[PDB]
Amino acid sequence: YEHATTMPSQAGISYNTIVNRAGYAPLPISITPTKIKLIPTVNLEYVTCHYKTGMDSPAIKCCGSQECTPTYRPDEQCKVFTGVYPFMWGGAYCFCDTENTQVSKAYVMKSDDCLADHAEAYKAHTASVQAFLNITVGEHSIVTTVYVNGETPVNFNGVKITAGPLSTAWTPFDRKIVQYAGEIYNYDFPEYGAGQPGAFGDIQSRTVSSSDLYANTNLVLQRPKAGAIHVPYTQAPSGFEQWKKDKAPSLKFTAPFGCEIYTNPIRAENCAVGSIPLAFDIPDALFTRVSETPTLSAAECTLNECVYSSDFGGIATVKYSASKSGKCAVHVPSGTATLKEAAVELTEQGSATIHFSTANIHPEFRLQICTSYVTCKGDCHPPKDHIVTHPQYHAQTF
Amino acid sequence: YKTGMDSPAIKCCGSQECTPTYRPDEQCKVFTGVYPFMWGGAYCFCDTENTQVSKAYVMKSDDCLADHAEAYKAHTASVQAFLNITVGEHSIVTTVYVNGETPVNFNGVKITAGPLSTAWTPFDRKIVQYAGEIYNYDFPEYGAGQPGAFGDIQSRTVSSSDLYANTNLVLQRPKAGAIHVPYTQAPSGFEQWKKDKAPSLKFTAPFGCEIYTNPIRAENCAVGSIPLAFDIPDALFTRVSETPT
Amino acid sequence: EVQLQASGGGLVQAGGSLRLSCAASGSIVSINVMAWYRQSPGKERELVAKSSGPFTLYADSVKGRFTISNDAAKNTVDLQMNSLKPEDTAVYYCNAEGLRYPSGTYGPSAVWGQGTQVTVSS
Amino acid sequence: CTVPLAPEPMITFGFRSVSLKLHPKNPTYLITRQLADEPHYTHELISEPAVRNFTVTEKGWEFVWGNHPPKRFWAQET
Amino acid sequence: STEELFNEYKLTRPYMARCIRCAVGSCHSPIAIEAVKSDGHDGYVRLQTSSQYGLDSLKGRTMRYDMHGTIKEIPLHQVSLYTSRPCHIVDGHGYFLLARCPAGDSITMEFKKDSVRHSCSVPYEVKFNPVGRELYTHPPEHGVEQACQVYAHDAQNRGAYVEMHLPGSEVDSSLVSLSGSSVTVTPPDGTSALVECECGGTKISETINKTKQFSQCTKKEQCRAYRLQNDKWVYNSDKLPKAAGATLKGKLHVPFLLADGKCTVPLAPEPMITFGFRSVSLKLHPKNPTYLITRQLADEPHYTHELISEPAVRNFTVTEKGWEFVWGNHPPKRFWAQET
Repeated sequence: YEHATTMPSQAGISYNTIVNRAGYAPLPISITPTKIKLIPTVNLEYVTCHYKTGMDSPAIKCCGSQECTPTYRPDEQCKVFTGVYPFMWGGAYCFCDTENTQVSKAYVMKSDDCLADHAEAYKAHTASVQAFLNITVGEHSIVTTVYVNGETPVNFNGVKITAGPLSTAWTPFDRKIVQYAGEIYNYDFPEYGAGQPGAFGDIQSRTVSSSDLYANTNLVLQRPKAGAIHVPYTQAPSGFEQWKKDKAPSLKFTAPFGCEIYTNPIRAENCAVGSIPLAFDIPDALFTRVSETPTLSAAECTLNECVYSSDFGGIATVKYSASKSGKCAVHVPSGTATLKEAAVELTEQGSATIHFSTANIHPEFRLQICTSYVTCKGDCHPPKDHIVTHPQYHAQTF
Repeated sequence: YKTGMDSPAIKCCGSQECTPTYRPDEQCKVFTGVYPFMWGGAYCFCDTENTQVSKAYVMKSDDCLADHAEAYKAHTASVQAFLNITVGEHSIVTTVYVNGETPVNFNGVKITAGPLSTAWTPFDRKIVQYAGEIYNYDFPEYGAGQPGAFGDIQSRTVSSSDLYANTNLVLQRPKAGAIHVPYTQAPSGFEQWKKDKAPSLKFTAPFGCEIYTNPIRAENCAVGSIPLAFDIPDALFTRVSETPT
Repeated sequence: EVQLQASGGGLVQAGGSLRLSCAASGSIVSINVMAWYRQSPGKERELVAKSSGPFTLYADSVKGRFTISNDAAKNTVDLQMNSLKPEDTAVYYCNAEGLRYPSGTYGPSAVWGQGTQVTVSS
Repeated sequence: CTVPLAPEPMITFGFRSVSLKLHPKNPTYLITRQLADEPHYTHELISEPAVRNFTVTEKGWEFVWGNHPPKRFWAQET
Repeated sequence: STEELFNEYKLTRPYMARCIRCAVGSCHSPIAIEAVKSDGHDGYVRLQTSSQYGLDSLKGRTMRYDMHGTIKEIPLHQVSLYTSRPCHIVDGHGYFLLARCPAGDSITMEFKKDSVRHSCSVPYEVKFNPVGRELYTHPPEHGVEQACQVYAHDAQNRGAYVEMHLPGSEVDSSLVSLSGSSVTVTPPDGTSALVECECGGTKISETINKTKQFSQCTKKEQCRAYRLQNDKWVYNSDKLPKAAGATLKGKLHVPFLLADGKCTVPLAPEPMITFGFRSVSLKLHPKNPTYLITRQLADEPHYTHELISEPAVRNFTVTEKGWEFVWGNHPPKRFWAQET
């Protein structure tokens, strides 16, 4: 038998349903989602980190001339100068007044320290959802990890359950993501091979151990000071460190709907948005005939306490009279009130106390109890606390 | 798949029960009223009340390495190409991504190949690979296999060591005076699909897109146009007076 | 993006014993097909070894002289070479097929490493 | 790595509002965000004791004040 | 070295089995066939037998088998097997045989002793699989090369294993004999036996090479004597009773696992083409049944697949977009029309 149901997208709350049959007893269903993940499909483009200015020892020739040989190191700058009078701690490295030539060559390489201290770029698309559910059908408790696409149901005890696609494909992530130190920021990083000096992306390395990088740091060599040996060089500071000083706040504290982002695998938790359609195919074995369930007679309901707070704050006692003693499920067809428990123990002439949540000042509604309808009416009062530490439990009707 | 039969469990002149090993799609049955035989005459003496127990199961065959079928889901095809470009007698062969970014840089020249004008992909959402051939087939999803058709056995990997089987294995009454376990199940669906074997994509693809699978890929077929954007610096533009007129 | 890095090989005399090691790194959890391929100069690519879980395969000309071992925990494949012949001069590549990304953005199916050159002197 | 903890702030409630008194020992960052489709994320640095007043709706309010784990609140009708 | 490979099957012995059809009828045989596998392309098939090969009572080509508990050996070139034509035995190793012979419907295996012929036939299908798209019955002398799957010729430690089990109790009526008034039990030298009887009350006795007589028993048919062995394991055969307790003591590798190799495949004759305005005709003459696959190079292919085993005529239309076809195993041929 096919049964369609709707699930609000919010973990931490229970949800009760009754499956009605004309000739058989109603069947209870209790569902509690424990954790929902919105995992994006992300690919890896490149990695960047601190760079280190490499240089070879200066090439000094005395009364002669030199030539530049290309090593093809990334962003290599090679230059030759003349008119130098070298010095050393022991004395004069030359006897020539002029014609001495110096060759200075410089380049960059990835800093050794950034095996872990590396910033990663990312491009994300086509987020998929994965929910962990606790199901109780026919008082059979099970915990399941289910896929919520248009296929891939789960089978247990013959019950088949399929959760349809999301009602909304919204994703907190933008196209272009940046990952660093377990923090995820939406940033518009430039693409491969088009970096600029001073900004994020002066260095471009495909992988951590690619050993093939493209660098654009605007490195410029300078005339060495007379009377000493060195290679003066100048380049813009690290765009990585400049972006580190900028550091706009995190998606962890700026994303809407209160999503919780985690970075072991990139994922978003408990994004409270939308609803999940679910379809039950229940075998006829679990369905119970009417004669096997107690039937009430002359039952009345009275409200003992009223607080229409966020939590369950309406307590009602039902005085009934039953031929048989057996557990059965109570249900509220309307959205006026939400019952807490899924079933209540039933004895031969006892009274059943039930807890529920409502937002109406003057509640009045009918309880389906296992064979019959019973009216229950009353007026109710506000709470005493202006703020609470848990979300809403019942819908707000017009 | 290979049907694995346990040694027939004999307690003649007594009684037995079932011990589930929980192997995939295992079937355990107990039979009474057996008078078994061996080459050296009858096994035991009691005429009746003799209990046989037969346990049967299925395990992946020993030939699963070089003879196996894989099911794949395909979406968001990506295009790239190998180009040979000669501008200003600067000829180079280079790989390029024809997406809307990632220019190729040489001699100061930046070439951007924009996205494809058509999203046509020669693969359906589901595909099946077997022995270097690809077929667009609607295989049943894992866990919903049907006997006698594709997907009777479902293993997460070649060495997952855990499989879900739906082969409809049913035991039968053993013949009198014979130690054996008579079983019945539908033929494997893989060989039936092999018998069917509709023509492959490399022979039925539109636009003649040649399909090779070192990685699953398609090559050498004309659909649409590549927009090209040239970013040329001002240095390569030569004076006319320096050129013949 | 998963990549394969090859190591080992080198120069050796006839009858020596070498090792080749290929390692996979990236966004991968479990791997199915470990294989080795050899390409001599002036000839097309050919398979030499094929390992997948407990099973191992070998070609006609290479039985009894090469051994393949796979470590799924490290996602590495090691090829032990013994009693090499002058016909073994070629460049060896390591292949990975049937990659299972751990969601794990679905991506290219197979990948290829740079490979290593092996040369035996008569 | 050991990182210092800021003193507990003083909280007072009101009809759809909360007033926070902060008495920091050292400069500290206060961040606040609503749980609606929009954040109105606010990210301030305070180095002097001060008082702030904020308005909260049913959709939920959240803030982090120092290394204390994030705190959240919900407003109901009264 | 191969003795380390042979070492696994030194730990086991052959076993008698039931076979439904000896030369007489329902029968007990040493050559009962458990299973047959036929998946290789070139007709290479694997038989799982109840005997052992390559092990003497280490020798190259021999068959080691069982006779009422007594192991015997025969040269390998005496046994034969057939389905429709005489097959050819290649090599044997342990409980497995590799055979190469054409299609059929049943497998018969037989051999001849000095005066007694042993045989039986099992009805398990054997199938011959052609490679490519040219159906044949015997591989050609010449052609081209392809990659199919064939069964390896040599044994090696692969990742496929089987399970042995502790042997059960084997009843033997030969051991029991009638004395003047009692029943005499004579277990074989160096082996233990179990005698169980109900001639009087319940009886159970483990004899260890002891010739013991039991009172209160007059006839011999009342009760049974068995044989006990601890070493020399047996395969998990469905034709034997099991021992007592957990039935597991290791596993053995299975040789002759399939592999990839180079395959000879025939080549079809070249079809003679005749061209006309936007059309082509293929004068055609096949040597064997062969496949035509034809496609158009437009948005829709109108793919046509056909099996022809006789000379025929086909007229095809070609447009400027293009036509493509494969006959046999030739490289695909693409034709592109022109204005005229």
